[PDB]
Amino acid sequence: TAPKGTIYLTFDDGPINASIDVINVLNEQGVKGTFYFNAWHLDGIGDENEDRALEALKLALDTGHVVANHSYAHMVHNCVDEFGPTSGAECNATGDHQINAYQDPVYDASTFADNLVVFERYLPNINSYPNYFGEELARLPYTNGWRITKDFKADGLCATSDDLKPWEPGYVCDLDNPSNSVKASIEVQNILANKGYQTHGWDVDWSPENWGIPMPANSLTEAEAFLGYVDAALNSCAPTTINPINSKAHGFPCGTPLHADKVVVLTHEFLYEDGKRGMGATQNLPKLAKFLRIAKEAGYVFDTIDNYTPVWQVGNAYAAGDYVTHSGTVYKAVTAHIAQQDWAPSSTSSLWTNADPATNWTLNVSYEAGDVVTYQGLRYLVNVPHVSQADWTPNTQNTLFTAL
Amino acid sequence: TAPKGTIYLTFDDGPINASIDVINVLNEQGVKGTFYFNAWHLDGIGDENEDRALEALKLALDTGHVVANHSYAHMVHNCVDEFGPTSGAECNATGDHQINAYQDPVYDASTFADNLVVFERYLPNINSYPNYFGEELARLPYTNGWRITKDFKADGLCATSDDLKPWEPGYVCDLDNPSNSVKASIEVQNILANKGYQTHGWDVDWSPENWGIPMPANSLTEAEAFLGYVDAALNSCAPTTINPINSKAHGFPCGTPLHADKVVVLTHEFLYEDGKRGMGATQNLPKLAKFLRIAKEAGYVFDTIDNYTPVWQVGNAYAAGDYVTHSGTVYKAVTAHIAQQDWAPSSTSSLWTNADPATNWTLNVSYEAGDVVTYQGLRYLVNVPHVSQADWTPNTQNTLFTAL
Ligand SMILES: N[C@@H]1[C@@H](O)[C@H](O[C@@H]2O[C@H](CO)[C@@H](O)[C@H](O)[C@H]2N)[C@@H](CO)O[C@H]1O
Ligand SMILES: N[C@@H]1[C@@H](O)[C@H](O[C@@H]2O[C@H](CO)[C@@H](O)[C@H](O)[C@H]2N)[C@@H](CO)O[C@H]1O
Ligand code: NA
Ligand code: NA
Ligand code: NA
Ligand SMILES: [Zn+2]
Ligand SMILES: [Zn+2]
Repeated sequence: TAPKGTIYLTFDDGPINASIDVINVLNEQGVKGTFYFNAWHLDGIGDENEDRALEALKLALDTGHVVANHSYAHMVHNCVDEFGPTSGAECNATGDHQINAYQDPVYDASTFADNLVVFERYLPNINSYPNYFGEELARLPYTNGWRITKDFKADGLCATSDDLKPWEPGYVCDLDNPSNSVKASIEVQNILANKGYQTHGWDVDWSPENWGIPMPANSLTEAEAFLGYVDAALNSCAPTTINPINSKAHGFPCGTPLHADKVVVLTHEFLYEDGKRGMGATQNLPKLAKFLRIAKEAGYVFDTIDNYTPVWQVGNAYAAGDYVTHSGTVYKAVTAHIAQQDWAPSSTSSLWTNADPATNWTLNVSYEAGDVVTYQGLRYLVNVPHVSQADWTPNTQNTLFTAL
Repeated sequence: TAPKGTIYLTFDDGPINASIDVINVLNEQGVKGTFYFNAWHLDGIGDENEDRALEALKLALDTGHVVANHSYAHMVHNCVDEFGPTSGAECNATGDHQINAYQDPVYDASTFADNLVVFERYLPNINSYPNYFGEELARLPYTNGWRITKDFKADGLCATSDDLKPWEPGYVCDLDNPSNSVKASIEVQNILANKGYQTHGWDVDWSPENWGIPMPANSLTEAEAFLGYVDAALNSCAPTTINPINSKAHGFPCGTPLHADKVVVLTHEFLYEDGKRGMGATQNLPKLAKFLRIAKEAGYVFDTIDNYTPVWQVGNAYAAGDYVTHSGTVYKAVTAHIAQQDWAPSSTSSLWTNADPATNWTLNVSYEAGDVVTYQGLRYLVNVPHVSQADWTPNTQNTLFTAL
């Protein structure tokens, strides 16, 4: 039979000492999580208890959890005048993380690439792990932004600010004229998508109601009530209805088939530590353990973000319009069929089209009039719907494409 | 009909101002070259005439030449105590480029990843260029090393040194006990291969007889005499017989099918500039232009390294054992057949096995007894020949694999 739904438990801002305790709680019940890591904790400059950060990274990989890319230093270089070893402490003293969080999108996007270099430096064999998805799965700091398929995208238009924090008096978000930081974050999403990343936001956040609350670890919802929030998010387009306003994923395609019967849960392992943020270990590690227990007894199953878009499999039946990933690339089924080993999705497959959320011109993509592609550094408008092929390059096809 | 052979003209250490004059000569005669670029010239710290480096990079891409990865700063960080903007000038003052050229293989390999970040900084849309192969084609500084297929590899065992330069008295190369710098460069080769790179060395070097001659540009071999060198290299396992000793590709499999009827030429654009190395532009640009003409008159065709391993193409006939690349991955044909659009190589194809030069455990690879794979940070010996599949991971198949 079918589960009540699939929960994707995701943890942000590790690897830190508290990651080990969270992972041990997950391992007690065989639950796998997705960990969006910032490698500056491996360098010891992240202003957390992080001397065991490498142990935490190895533990996550060794016990089956998925490691994803959250950028090297959580955009904290944009929080200070000059980024250095004390920048995390100074941004924590001001609490200005959300202010000017994105500035130069090209440089900001490159800190996701920097993240992978540092991962490999501390763990040279990391790409021999099948659950290392640092190059293919990402999540933008502070931003409930999504890049899943060509027709499944969303952006947090109030995620970050140019001046006032979202919990401060006088804060106003204008959806028609978003902050400069939000507009830069959108460009970061598009740059990552063009490098083959998918980015995932969240439906529910196990966190303080807002990040201005003092001692945030103490105000986490109890496990039973949180399962109630998970229930309420199932098939309800929660990314658009979530509060507060800086957590919303604007433009999220409500009812899109890939999100059916799924809830992505966000939390942070630094909320599960007894320390500067409260009694997180004493209070919240038992909450996490109880939540896993009652969710599984209620009929939920837990899975990792790498399976959010199902991996193509020999012998599976696919309807027209079904989405899969094959070798990390998103494809959509052209015709209903049963997959066989020789009919894997490809750039010349007649059974699939590439449906990556990228915008570079790509082979075997079902383009629509109004789409904009980039090719040889030039942007082109699609005039006529068609499936791209090798000889229909934008620069030679004036009927299909118009250079901007 | 078939040509006498295929010449791959490859240029190292650009982009510099002289790259433009070289490209213009190539374009005048309809020839495409492969350029192994170091992006520190874009940052203006490469100690060359490079104020037009970005113009050179754009010209290479805009006129159809292939751009490949030669690392950010040509391993010059290993030539000085502290790498900075003057490091290129300092290493030029000592000429110690080959001494300790490789030290920390993990960091040295990561300068190939840094190279891409810098390329994307100066040219944010570079990934929209089909002839941009920075993420898939590489060449190690100073090193005639090859990573082509699972069964086509080679290493320059005398390429770099721990103390004495290869032309100095007292220099001894022990093929059984290579230098620490050479052993690091071998690991760099393996790191790049596990990231999906191929690395290409060279058959013949249009260069001074050895580095160390004072004016390296004015003495470049005349075009007719250099065509003779190409004639001698054709099908003669030139990478193993080439001089001097630091240019040899030891372990190069003589007679390997992918190298049949091909000659890879190495040269440097800085040899084609009127400047500190002599009158390279006045004297060597006509040599290059004449060489292109007489080589074609002799029956040679020119191609780029992205076609060295032929790209899989619908309608092409393939014999069993034929090698192709498909979406950047090397495959070997299982059985003779004509390629169809729905029958492309893949990780589950019955017509092809993966033949990448990588050593991580990989799907659809024809493993032999005695092979060693890396999986989940552990190394495994292959006990029994078999074609890998998703269900046969090393940690679950104690008959097929034995952990070391
Ligand atoms: N999802 C973010 C959340 O990460 C963030 O929490 C901060 O993260 C910083 C980086 O790890 C850390 O230095 C700081 O102490 C945390 N409070 C909050 C608040 O900025 O915003 C959420 O959107
Ligand atoms: N193939 C190398 C060749 O690149 C190298 O030439 C030096 O390259 C440096 C990097 O651009 C440059 O700064 C220096 O001026 C060049 N002499 C020679 C000698 O090191 O070795 C060849 O193997
Ligand atoms: Na992808
Ligand atoms: Na997937
Ligand atoms: Na490759
Ligand atoms: Zn975060
Ligand atoms: Zn070089």
